[PDB]
Amino acid sequence: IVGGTASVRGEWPWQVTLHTTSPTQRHLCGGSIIGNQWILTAAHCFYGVESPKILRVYSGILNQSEIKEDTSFFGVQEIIIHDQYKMAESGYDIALLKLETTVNYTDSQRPICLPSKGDRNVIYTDCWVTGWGYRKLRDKIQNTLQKAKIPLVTNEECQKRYRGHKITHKMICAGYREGGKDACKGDSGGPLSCKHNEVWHLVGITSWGEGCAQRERPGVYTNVVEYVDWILEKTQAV
Ligand SMILES: C[C@]1(c2ccccc2)C[C@@H](c2cccc(-c3ccc(C(N)=O)cc3C(=O)O)c2)Nc2ccc(C(=N)N)cc21
Repeated sequence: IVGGTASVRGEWPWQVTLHTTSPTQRHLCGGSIIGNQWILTAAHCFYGVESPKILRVYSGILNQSEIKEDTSFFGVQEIIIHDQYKMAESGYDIALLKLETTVNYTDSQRPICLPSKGDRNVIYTDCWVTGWGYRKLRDKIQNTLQKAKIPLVTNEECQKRYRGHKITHKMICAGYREGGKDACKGDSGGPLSCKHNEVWHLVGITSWGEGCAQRERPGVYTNVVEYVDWILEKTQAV
């Protein structure tokens, strides 16, 4: 996250850090708790990941330094990638991780509400992007979870900023016309959370952009409302 600040412990209880074990243990991508055995993340985070066996999900983490070999985590039983996914820039940058065990909800770890089918009409004014990603271009994974308040922008306005690309309605953009605040490398899969009627909702999933936090280049997110049926299909399967 560029131009944001250190989070407070327990501020984003749905935020997870998705780690890989092979080659070495490290943070791979963000994610969100959406069910007691479900993580909503981005499909591009699995490029080259040949097995769910090398994955570890950590919830209730503020600092990456909290994670050692003795730290409790959730194993990944199944990686569910949208079957229309080709690449981040073309859309369908969404995936579901079925966890091996149940997440027991606490004040440190609980789920974020998915948007409503009637919430297509709503205008969100308080949207925040969070993650352990880069705060600058050539950087490293951050220790402390970072946060930034970013305004949502219309599809038409986002299309004007992305000549040569096709901003689909399954995409949602957020950014300041002068830049300065955005998600960056390492933040993918993580949430774009909007508070509406004192209720937080998972509006977006960090996906792509042109560099990070540049002027007239708002970050592109997976538009969660447009995937509620797909999510229910995968999670509520008989
Ligand atoms: C386009 C892109 C970008 C372009 C130019 C400069 C900086 C970033 C890169 C894209 C991407 C694609 C494939 C892999 C990675 C990746 C690699 C390593 C690790 C790791 N943990 O070591 C994590 C990740 C991860 O998936 O973040 C990232 N993700 C993204 C998301 C949001 C914004 C944005 N500005 N809103 C920009 C970007």
